[PDB]
Amino acid sequence: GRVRTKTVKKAARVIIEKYYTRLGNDFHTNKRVCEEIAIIPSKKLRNKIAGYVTHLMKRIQRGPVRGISIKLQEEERERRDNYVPEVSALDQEIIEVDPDTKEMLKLLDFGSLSNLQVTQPT
Amino acid sequence: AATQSLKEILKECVAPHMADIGSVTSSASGPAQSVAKMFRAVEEGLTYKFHAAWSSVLQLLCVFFEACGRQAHPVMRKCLQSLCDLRLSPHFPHTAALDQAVGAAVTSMGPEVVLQAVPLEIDGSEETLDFPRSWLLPVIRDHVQETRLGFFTTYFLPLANTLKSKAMDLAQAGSTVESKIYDTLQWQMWTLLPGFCTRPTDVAISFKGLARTLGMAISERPDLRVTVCQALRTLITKGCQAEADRAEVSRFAKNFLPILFNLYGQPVAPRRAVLETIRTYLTITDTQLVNSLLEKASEKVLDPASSDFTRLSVLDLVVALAPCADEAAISKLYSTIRPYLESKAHGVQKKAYRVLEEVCASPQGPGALFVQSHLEDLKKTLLDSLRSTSSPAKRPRLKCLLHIVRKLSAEHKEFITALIPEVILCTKEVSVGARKNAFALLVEMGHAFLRFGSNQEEALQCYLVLIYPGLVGAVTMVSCSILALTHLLFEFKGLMGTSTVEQLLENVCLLLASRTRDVVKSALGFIKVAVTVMDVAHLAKHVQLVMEAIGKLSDDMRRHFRMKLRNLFTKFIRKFGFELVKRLLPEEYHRVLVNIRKAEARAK
Amino acid sequence: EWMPVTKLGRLVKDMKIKSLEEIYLFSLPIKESEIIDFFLGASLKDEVLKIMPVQKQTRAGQRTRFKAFVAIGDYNGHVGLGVKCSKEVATAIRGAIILAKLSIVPVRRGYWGNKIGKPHTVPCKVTGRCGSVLVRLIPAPRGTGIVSAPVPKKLLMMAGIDDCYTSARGCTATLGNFAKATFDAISKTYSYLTPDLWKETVFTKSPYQEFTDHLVKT
RNA sequence: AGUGGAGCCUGCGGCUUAAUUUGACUCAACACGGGAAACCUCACCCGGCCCGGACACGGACAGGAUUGACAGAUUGAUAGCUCUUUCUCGAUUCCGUGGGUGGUGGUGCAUGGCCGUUGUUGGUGGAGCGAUUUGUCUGGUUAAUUCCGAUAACGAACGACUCUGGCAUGCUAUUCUUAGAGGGACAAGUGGCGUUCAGCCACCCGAGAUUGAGCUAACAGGUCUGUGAUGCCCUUAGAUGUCCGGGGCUGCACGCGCGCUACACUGACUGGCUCAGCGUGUCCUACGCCGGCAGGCGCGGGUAACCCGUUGAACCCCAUUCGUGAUGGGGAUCGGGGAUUGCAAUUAUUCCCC
Repeated sequence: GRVRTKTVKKAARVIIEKYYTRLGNDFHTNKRVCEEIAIIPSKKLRNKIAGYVTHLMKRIQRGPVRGISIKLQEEERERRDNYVPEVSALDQEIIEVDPDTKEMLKLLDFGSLSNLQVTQPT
Repeated sequence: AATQSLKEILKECVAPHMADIGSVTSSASGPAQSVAKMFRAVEEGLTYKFHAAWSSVLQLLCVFFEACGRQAHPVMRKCLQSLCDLRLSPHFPHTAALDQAVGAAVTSMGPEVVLQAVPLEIDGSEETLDFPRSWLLPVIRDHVQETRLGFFTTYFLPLANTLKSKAMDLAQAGSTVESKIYDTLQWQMWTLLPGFCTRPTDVAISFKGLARTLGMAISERPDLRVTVCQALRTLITKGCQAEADRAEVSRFAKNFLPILFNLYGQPVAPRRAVLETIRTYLTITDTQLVNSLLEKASEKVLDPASSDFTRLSVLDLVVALAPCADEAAISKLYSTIRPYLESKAHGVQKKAYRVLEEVCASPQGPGALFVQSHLEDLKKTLLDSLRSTSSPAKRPRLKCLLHIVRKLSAEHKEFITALIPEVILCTKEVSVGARKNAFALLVEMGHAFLRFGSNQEEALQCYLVLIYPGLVGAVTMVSCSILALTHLLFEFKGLMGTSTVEQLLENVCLLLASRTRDVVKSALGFIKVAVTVMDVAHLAKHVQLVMEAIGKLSDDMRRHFRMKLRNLFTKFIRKFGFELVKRLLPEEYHRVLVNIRKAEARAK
Repeated sequence: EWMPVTKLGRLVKDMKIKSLEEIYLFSLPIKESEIIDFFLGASLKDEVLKIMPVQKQTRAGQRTRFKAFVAIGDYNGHVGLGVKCSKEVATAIRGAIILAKLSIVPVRRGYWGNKIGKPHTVPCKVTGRCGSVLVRLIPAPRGTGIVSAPVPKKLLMMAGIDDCYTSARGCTATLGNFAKATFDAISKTYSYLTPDLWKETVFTKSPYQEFTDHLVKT
């Protein structure tokens, strides 16, 4: 007969653990998304992983919906990883600058800066 | 013991008497009140005090539900609520048993009253994301068989529609986790329909409310389509028992056929599920619409302004339409298809041979009348198209020959003796399906020659001497003939006559001297089949010859075919003495021989 | 069957790297012995310099082990030196052979007088030092042979040095220090700069930068 | 609770003996050799019959070499392995002389046969010329290099293998020939059987749902008696020679130790009372008779949850006598009888009664 190998199983396990959202019911869309997610050099075991993720998502979809719910922090860790504010924190209106730093900027031809404020050491 | 006993009373003592007792309520008087006492006791036996017999208790509730649900429904809602409450435990080891018990209750009941007992809390807009009763949808999917379809309409259409709308609304809203969960939930809700289509009781009145809905769901909802197709298929397979139901299905078939044809013929999709649905849905429709669609499909095929993909799709539709037509349409389709058997395109020839297989597949009906009407022309055409048959087209064609050998008359020996070498060459064809068909077809000629004479053994001897010269020619066709004899030795075991088999075995040893690996492998398979099949008392006369023949084979073919020789030595050592084979083999094989002993030592 | 792990091993397994000197050109670490067995192969000869037993002191007691000093050499070209201690003498020998293959270095051969024919001796007098042992190699005229103690004689014959004068200093009685010192000197043959190598070096592409399109595939 | 103190018994030393057969000496020496030895079981002792190789040489034998043997007389033994009786047996020979000549020899060395599966320290990396070190650890935890974690260390031990074909009117110098690359097949889909999860079957589509190449050898996994014209030492100095009769293994001043019975009044004697379980049996016994009692006789069951056997147990309980002393406690050691076991009980086998 035929039996699945351990490498395809563990790679498919990592793939379902990471990006459950992108996978779908059709087989070749699973194949192409698995192709573009990770680095797999050879075609055959990539197709094996595609078949195995298709099988396990058919198995998971039949399973009562709660496994899918507990996959909630993955996206928050992702949205946190890629969070930016609306206004840049480096875009400050007035920045305090040492007199020696001001001399360095004057000697380096940026003497016409407008956002600078020279604070003398008191 | 107590569980088996209580199950025996529930199965034999109370189960046949549901019709006499009738429905029980909380205010029963006679034996119905005793059935209420039955359920009260078996529900009281579910509490925390037991906590170890829960497998047995849940089995008892399961058999109680499947015995008495339909007429004990007003009282068991409290125990259904308790069973739903028990699954909310942190660590419940009896989840499968509880699911089986709730499924048995649903199977005896139907989803409506048990949803009145334990409601689904996925009704539209929820606050949290941890649905506590999400197992009810798999339970309903796996265990609804005998309820009404109108409940499915009036409950599962608007709520699933709102869940789909909410999922897509959240899909443009950025949240992609809740949308996926709601899409999975609504797809799970749409998988209940094959369960609802199992044995409906009002499908003569409720199918009118689902025809346009199922049409639009199979038209512009791809994610449901397979299940949708399965639903209709499931319905047919166990729902056209009555006549008004089948009349309603045909009355809506007159609308569903163009839609399914357009979905199958579109370019790119689950084409094979649509094809199976079309096949069954043509087997349950009136023949005049079959003739009209067959004429339209023949017009579409014969049109030269059609693409190759469109031509192949309409040929698949022709394949589906072929076994369900009348005699005139089948004859006209055969007359149109007959010149296509010599086409150089392998796909067109494959579809034509599939048409010929499908029209000959029906044992009764207009296909059988067409077969007895055109047997001579079919034989002449199939013998004429033998030379120019492509390699994939071998796979259906043999089956078509199968479908014309099973009802073949006595004066047809020339056709068989002309088809035989093609059948052997197909026993060594590339396709495994073609090989299976050729093996089954050789078996079919074996049965067909058991009807042309009074004595079976001489008829099989004639059948063998019709295939004996094939052991003489080219190397690949000699290996073909050895594989054919290897297959033939397995079913008609004693009917050849062992001595004749022995002669064949001796000839195999000569072909065991060949340099080619395929011939040696086929000889080893024949030797294995002969050791399995023919008697040890006649083996003992012929052990020495075959074991000497395998003894002086080579080094290379001994090393390559080590597992087949290992199995042959195992079978010989099991069937005879280890020591006789030990002396009469050459040196090196001794080592392999001794290994078999620990199998006989340590399989015990 | 050899399945390489390093990028260098994968390039050597294919027909991308033609000679071992390319690996010497870019000073790359050789981590697989099959590269040496691929390029030099049957030309390599190996002499066991010394097998000696030790009693390694463990908490169960003193257990006997064998330490092998093995010099391997492509004649007219390359040498390596390896030391391995193991339980069995054959295990120690094969480990020392592997370790000496990993440490194969090329040696420079020059001329004593006029430059007619193939180079035979060292180009200049070179010195290798290991643990108070000093080994000095002096160019010799053709036909003299290796005038040395037996251990550097073995290494210098395996180097393809036809003839050389030798001067050793220190505790020569310890064999490992002596072999490592003469190995150090015959490596310093290419560590040395002469007026021959005064022209500016044109820089070619490294094997990792030249066959990167092949290396992304595997 | 005792042991060590006492009587008896057993073990080891020692002492005796013809022999008191034997390995082990503070756990693993000490009721271990199933070893509770009257014949065997014995390894010991005292005596007595018997014969103990091939080859070479010299004799006898067919004018019997030698084998077999009934009765009787002998020695400690029914010794035709001697005499009276010498009757048969047809070469299957036995009488001396010899010889590093030895063979049913002893022991060592070398290597192989019978069975299958395919806390220690390495491997790689870092440090040191090297012995070495790191891994194998601050802390907490654990029986523990265990676990959490830190961390120049990371990993470990004690035909389901690898490659690969069918079809490309696609890219490359390209639909008919090329040879590089890119596709395509993944059990993908369907229906059943299935712990509803591993898997199995069949089928549609598809060129392909499996067509070809490569992989006796290794073992420390177990364990055991074959090959050498093998080395030595022995061979009427039998590597325990067979058999026969009788002894001994028990002998006893003494040390070191396991045990049983006791020194009594919380007890000894006599009568009555009432309760088990693990196990056994073709020798376990039921019943009746003769018996003071050990035991005999005639009868049945049980090859066994059936018959022994409701296992009818003893301590214990209730009454009688004794009354603080070598006592009626304690029973050794002796003197007589009787009965079984066994060829045989004298050096008491055992049991019973004064």
